[PDB]
Amino acid sequence: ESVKEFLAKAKEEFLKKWESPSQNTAQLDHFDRIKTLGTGSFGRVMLVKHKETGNHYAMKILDKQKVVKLKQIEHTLNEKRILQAVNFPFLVKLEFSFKDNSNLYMVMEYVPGGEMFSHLRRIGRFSEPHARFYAAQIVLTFEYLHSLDLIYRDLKPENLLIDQQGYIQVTDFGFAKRVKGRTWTLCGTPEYLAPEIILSKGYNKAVDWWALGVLIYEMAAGYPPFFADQPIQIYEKIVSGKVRFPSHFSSDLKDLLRNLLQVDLTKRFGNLKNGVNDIKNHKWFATTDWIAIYQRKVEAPFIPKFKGPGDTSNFDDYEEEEIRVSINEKCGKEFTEF
Ligand SMILES: NC(=O)c1ccc(C(=O)O)cc1
Repeated sequence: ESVKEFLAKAKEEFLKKWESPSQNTAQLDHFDRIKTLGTGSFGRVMLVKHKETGNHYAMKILDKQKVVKLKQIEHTLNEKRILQAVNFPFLVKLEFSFKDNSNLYMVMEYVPGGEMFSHLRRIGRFSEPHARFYAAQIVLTFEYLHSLDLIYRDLKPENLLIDQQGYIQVTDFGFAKRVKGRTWTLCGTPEYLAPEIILSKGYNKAVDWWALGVLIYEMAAGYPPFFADQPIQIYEKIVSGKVRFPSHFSSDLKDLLRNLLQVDLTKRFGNLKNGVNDIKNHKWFATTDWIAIYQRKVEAPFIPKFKGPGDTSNFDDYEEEEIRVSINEKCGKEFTEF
């Protein structure tokens, strides 16, 4: 009942913000630009500093014309409407949002420890306790999101940032969607796609639990389970129903992963009658105190090394490009609700 009442309140609070979203809560000239932290085909993330408060933020800047051309309109509206409505310890917080003639802006908390991916690749692989600490945070986060009828759809090591306490913050809601039944869009990253996405089926929240299986495997092995040189080869391995486990994996880990990496979505852990509890009660998680993780009372496996809230040393170097704002409004109609 404690969990039921927690999730009921969580849904109430989400729905109030979902139905009446915040809009236009800052503007670009309130910020100084510091450094580009990441870049893609239609957007970038920039470390910025608020000129009045001195606080640092990660500002995601999306070019409206490129969002339209790459068919990401609905996805970008999803991302902002969801982010302004959610609240969970392991989700990066949206602090402000706004738009101008050229761009959409989501001003997020800055997480200076960098991507889990960087740390994983530095050290090679995580021990099972270390992987389990991060995995438990994802389990709770998906329990939260799924209870709100949200599917995340972009789990991968690059999207898990490590905070100043060594805990995970999930970023990038670009593929997240409120889905009460099924959905159909081809999205994600190849190594993490569930078979039913590859096969163009109407799919549901079970794809997130598949992706958790991939993530746990990659954390504990150092490489993902369906690895191959080209996407088509990855996809063939994903749909095959076969996975090879390193001998160093524990039997408990292998058993959990066989149940998460279950090709038949109707037999996949997280999607059975007991829902998330088949995962939370699995022997691989027997040492996990779920409440203590939620309350951030567990000592983390490591604290990232950084000098302060403005340190960018855990992120990498990109060409610094202009944030140009056209004299004419672009795509105003498409982004009216942002
Ligand atoms: N909230 C952040 O600190 C944050 C940092 C980097 C990125 C990226 O490179 O996409 C995203 C978010």
